[PDB]
Amino acid sequence: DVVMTQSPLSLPVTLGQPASISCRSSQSIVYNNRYTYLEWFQQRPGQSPRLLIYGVSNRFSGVPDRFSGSGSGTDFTLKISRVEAEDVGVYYCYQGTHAPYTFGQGTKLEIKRTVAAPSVFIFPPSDEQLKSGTASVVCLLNNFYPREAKVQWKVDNALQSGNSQESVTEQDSKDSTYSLSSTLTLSKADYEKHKVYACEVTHQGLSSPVTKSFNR
Amino acid sequence: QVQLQESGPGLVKPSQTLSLTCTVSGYSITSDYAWNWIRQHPGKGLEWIGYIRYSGHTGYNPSLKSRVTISRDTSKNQFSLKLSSVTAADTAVYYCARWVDYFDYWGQGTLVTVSSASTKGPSVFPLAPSSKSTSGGTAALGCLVKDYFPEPVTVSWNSGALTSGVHTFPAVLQSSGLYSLSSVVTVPSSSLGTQTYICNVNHKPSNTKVDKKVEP
Repeated sequence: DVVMTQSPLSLPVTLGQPASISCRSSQSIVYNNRYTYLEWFQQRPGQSPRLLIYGVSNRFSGVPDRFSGSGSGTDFTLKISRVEAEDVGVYYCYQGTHAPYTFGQGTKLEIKRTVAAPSVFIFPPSDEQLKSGTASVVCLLNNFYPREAKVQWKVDNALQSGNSQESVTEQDSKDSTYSLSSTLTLSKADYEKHKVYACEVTHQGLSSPVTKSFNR
Repeated sequence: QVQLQESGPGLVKPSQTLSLTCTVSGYSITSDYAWNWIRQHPGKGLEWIGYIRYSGHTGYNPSLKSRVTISRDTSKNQFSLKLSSVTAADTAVYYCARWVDYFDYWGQGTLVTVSSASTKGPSVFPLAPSSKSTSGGTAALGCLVKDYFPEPVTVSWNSGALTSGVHTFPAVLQSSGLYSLSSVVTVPSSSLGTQTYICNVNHKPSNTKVDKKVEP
């Protein structure tokens, strides 16, 4: 089949700067020298893909004019003149010329921005969840950059491991920050056994690690 | 003014036949164009499945041809995909789309999980604003949505009224094979008691709809 290859796979871009994505097909995808069926789509998290460019160079109506596409033959390219926050997502090329029609593997556009420290919150388990036998304790890290954070749980000053899992949002389409939750899950049984429940966040935006905690 | 919408089962058991239907609004399947099915392996790229023309003719991706048929019901302006003898490799988000020389209009997509397990509605626990979130300017609160299968779950706040500051995290798998997620929101500390906050959770495969109100 025809193999569309994109490059780079992930593309860091300072907001307001340009960006370019290369898509290269393994064979020619020109139809008859008359026309070339190549599209560029943008896919935002949890959304269907959105058409950006058709026939290599034509911008689809509605698309901001800071998007452009070009190329010819086996080498094509998508360009954003000035990147804006909502541009964050994944971008695919597509060849409609030779069946089976195929997509690229996608290029993830990551927005670079200034370091931003997280606002940290800790949540003790609901009375309701407790009666039903389990205990989930939630540590929230809100609106921070970069993605890399280190959340360590300490129960009565004892470091946990293997009983918590993190989840992270995608870059916010407005401020380009992340949010993270770490949930510590314990049996109601193992929960009463201790009193101090601590969440200790280590991040670039913090000079010293921040700890939010409670007792019971 | 064109709208496409996919409908189908969110859950299908291995070796059964997967059946999806697309309902087109604002344009007639019979007029012109080719009507397509595309899927997206979770966390991965896109695969073209096949199309049905305005004429009823069809063409398929050879990788799936021996297991699929596409067909239409002109009197309902619907066209459908059927994927036979499914496995776990067929777990994907499935997209409906129109091809006018390019994919212009897409449907929203439905996730299809291929599993032997049974549907399981979620437990909903409040995330309680404790006194340190309170003493500062702003305070955090949310809903824990635990132990459900399959994906997806739908969370909103105050029936759509609250949107700003809302982070709904990606569902994480538990060692129990069941999904769990949190949805949280940032609100001005002063409005507690004054303003009531309810999270509206909807899990369709179990026909579950909870509306938990969060207070401290």
